[PDB]
Amino acid sequence: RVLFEAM
Amino acid sequence: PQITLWQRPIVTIKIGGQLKEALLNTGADDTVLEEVNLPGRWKPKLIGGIGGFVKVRQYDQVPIEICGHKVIGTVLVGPTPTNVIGRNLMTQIGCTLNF
Amino acid sequence: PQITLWQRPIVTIKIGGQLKEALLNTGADDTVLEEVNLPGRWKPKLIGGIGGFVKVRQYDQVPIEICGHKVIGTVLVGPTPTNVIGRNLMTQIGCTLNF
Repeated sequence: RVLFEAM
Repeated sequence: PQITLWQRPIVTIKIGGQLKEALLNTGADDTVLEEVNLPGRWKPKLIGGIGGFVKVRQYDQVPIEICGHKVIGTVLVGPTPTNVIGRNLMTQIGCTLNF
Repeated sequence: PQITLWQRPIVTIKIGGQLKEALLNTGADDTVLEEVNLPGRWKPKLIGGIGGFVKVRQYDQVPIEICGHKVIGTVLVGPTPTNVIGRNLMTQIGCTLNF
């Protein structure tokens, strides 16, 4: 998985 | 400690009195958990990942313990595949990337 | 280096003879880039994250340089929102999380 996260 | 990356860097967290585990995630601005016992108000927010954007619940000023370090910060609750600790909390325990 | 997490851990990379930037992502099993010039065969692959799945082209044993360090490994290419370096390459350069 690629859990890039940005808000 | 010094944590290699041959496996997912998952550590113990404590939140609302419950032991959970979460992935130390330098690719996440924010901390996102699937499910917490926090009983109060939250603000609707949105985060984005590789696939697109999802609704989260934002909880503020959460006492949370990472790997035996006690911190206070923002915890998001949302549809993440695995609990992730973001840079918002990792900075507070003095976590760095090294090579 | 030692990289603190107050901002996104973005480093220079070199692949297919081009300078790019990419995010050091300890929450990514794999490395994914939006565009590259690579030779040879790829195979189709699906990757998951927050907000769904992405379709990518998998390239194996690709030479990459991360901050000048030469590494060989699998690179995925597809419509990611950001270039991401995953654990598959970060282990090659001896990257660790430290606190």
